[PDB]
Amino acid sequence: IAKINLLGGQAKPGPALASVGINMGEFTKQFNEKTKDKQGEMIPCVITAYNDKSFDFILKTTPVSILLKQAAKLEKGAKNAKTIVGKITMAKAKEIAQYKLVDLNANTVEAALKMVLGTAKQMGIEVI
Amino acid sequence: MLQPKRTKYRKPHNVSYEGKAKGNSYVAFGEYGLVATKGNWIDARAIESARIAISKCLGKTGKMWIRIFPHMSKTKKPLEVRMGSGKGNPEFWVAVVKQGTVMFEVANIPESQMIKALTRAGHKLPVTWKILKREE
Amino acid sequence: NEFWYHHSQYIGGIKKVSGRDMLKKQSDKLVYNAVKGMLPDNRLSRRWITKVHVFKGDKHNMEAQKPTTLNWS
Amino acid sequence: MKVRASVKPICKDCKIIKRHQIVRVICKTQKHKQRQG
Amino acid sequence: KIGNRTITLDPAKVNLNFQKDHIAVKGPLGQIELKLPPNLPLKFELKDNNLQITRNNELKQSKIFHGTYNALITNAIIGVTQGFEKKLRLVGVGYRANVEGETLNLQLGYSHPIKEKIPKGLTVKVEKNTEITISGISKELVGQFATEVRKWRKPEPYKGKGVLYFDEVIVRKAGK
Amino acid sequence: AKKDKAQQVADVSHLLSTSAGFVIFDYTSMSAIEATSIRKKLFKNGSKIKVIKNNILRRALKAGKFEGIDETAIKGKLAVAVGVNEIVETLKAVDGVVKAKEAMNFVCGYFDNRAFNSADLEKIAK
RNA sequence: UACUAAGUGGAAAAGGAUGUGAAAGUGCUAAAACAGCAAGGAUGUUGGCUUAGAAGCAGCCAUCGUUUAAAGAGUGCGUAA
RNA sequence: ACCUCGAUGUCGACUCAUCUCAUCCUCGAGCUGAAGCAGGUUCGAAGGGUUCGGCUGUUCGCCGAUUAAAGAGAUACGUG
Repeated sequence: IAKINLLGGQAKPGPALASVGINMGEFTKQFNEKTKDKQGEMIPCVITAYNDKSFDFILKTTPVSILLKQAAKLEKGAKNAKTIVGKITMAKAKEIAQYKLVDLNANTVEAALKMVLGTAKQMGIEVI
Repeated sequence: MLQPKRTKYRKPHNVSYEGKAKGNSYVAFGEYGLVATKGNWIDARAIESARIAISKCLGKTGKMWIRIFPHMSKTKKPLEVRMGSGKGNPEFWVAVVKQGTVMFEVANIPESQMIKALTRAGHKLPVTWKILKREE
Repeated sequence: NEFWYHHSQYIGGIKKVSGRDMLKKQSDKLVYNAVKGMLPDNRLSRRWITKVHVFKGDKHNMEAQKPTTLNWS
Repeated sequence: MKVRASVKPICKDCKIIKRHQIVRVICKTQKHKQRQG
Repeated sequence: KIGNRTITLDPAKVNLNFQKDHIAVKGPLGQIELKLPPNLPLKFELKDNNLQITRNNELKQSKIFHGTYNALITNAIIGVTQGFEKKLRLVGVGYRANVEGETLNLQLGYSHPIKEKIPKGLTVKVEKNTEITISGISKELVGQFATEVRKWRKPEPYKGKGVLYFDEVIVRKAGK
Repeated sequence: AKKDKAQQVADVSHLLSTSAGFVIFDYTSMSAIEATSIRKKLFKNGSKIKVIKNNILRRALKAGKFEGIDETAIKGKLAVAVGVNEIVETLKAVDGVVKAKEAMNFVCGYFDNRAFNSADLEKIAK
């Protein structure tokens, strides 16, 4: 099923949202309401289809390697491991891991931290 | 091309070659080497063609060393010329390659790519490629 | 492999016949020429070759001549 | 169709066969179908 | 190697007799003939509701015939007990297929449609004007029909205009 | 391998004998998201999930002093989620992945070393 | 005695092709292994150079970790993604 | 510097054309970066056909004018 990444407000990216079978505004308001606590931070949720689409969806935690910058205390973007994206702190790394834990396949904090370290390597830093 | 600064003689004959092991037995400085299965009077045009083919298929990450040189001089004879009047025009420089000479050595690229480069050079050559390893 | 190729003094109709095409029109000249290929050019060459009566059937017109019924001659 | 002296895999799926004593490379895509290998 | 594979034998009417140069497979749908070469590259036996014909010799073509003939035994048994089925995709805006009696008519890029007869045993049906479904007995005859249809005009490689096998592909490039 | 066969048979026999309270639940088409879900719930438990060789598993359970030589044998792609450590949370995860499965069946196993089929295992495994 | 499916012998060469018989080591394996066959082919996967729609492959990069026997920013095919 | 000078008549043309097909066409399809109406390549194909004139004298070489086609060469660089 279609995989999308929305922001706290606008749901412009991709017509994949329109493929779930509902009017855009009627579900955009629901997404804004359920993602209100996460406003301003992009969240890559997963869509699930329904006939009327009253409520069928799953909140997938904000994506690491763009969430990594939050722990690294900046917002610099990168595509290569060669360039270094600041420095990541341990406390917010653990916060990211346990917050990404539900997003991860595992339910252990150590595996969450390991996955975060693996995916954060894209921007140029591992969890430390 | 491989132009010598001078030569021991202006027009050395098409001298006969004897010997199955003389000159560049193995690759002195490379890892793999091309051996020609035709011991004869060879020219530097095909040598440079093989070298440029090897560089083309290797780029520049692999290193190439030549180890022989067209010392003597050999002639090719055009038309409408009666035989005689001395030796013909020395059309090209020539190396009298006996069997068992390493002229081309390639290195610094994977072994399969080196073998492919030697095959390429052999296809740009009248001779058949042979793969040789280092013995130092 | 073995087609049959012929060119007489005539030109423009060089005869090339496949094995299956030979069975459609003529078969006596096949063995006729095969046997005459082992006959030197002499007075009785084309007279020797007529003794090789080539037939496509088990019978022959010379049964009144007391033929010797045998095989592989 | 074509004429060469050696046949090698050209496309992603270019199978090498021996058709009428002639070694050929034929691809599922009709483009890469040579002869005389 | 398919050469040894437990092909099931159907007791309704399917029975297999292996001659020194041929195999006959009889069943509800006529009978299928596997024309063996003069030599025997397989050992031919039929167990109770089973068949595993091994190779009695190993050679260049001996094993190849062994595999191909085990595969054809499988195909023959299943197509004589139930029959096979090929599909032709006559794809095009103005390309239309239809069946009258046992004759298939096709409307290709020509304004004058073409018609062709189908060998008996192979029955042809049209569910959509762009679809032809030929359910027969042996795959050899249905494939013969298919190849005698295709080789005249193949489909366009840009957008499908012709007869597709459904086991053949085309490549798109420049040009609209 | 043959040595691999023997070693795996031995180890699985020991694990099914000591921990006779197990569940060798099998899903043909064992999936990745389903393994994800079951091990998410399973974590905090010693159990794992795997797709194992049917021959080694069947011979081991034959030698594991447990009922079954064909009940732990050929059925499509044989997956296993053995019940190890506490089989309570393990069976909670097995039930969760059965719910995540289109059609998952109780292949074999006992809860707390007591006979428990689909009608009785899931009564306590819920 | 083979070898052939070319009539090679009775045309080859630069070179190519699982050509074959034979030779030579090879793990699985008769608890059915490998490739068709049941297959998962996921997660961070929307990660970025970034585009209402390149975000998982017009193209590129870190292509690594996590569930695990196993899943590659996907090998590829393919969606405007 | 050879079979050929005690000779072996050749340039070109007209006519006769034939042949091998490394094809121009026809016939046939593939491949097609072939959008179709037409087809670029490739081979099979000798089976047939495969321009007239003014001008260097002449087919040919310039120019004008033709069809689907106005062939890659030999026949003592065909012919006497």
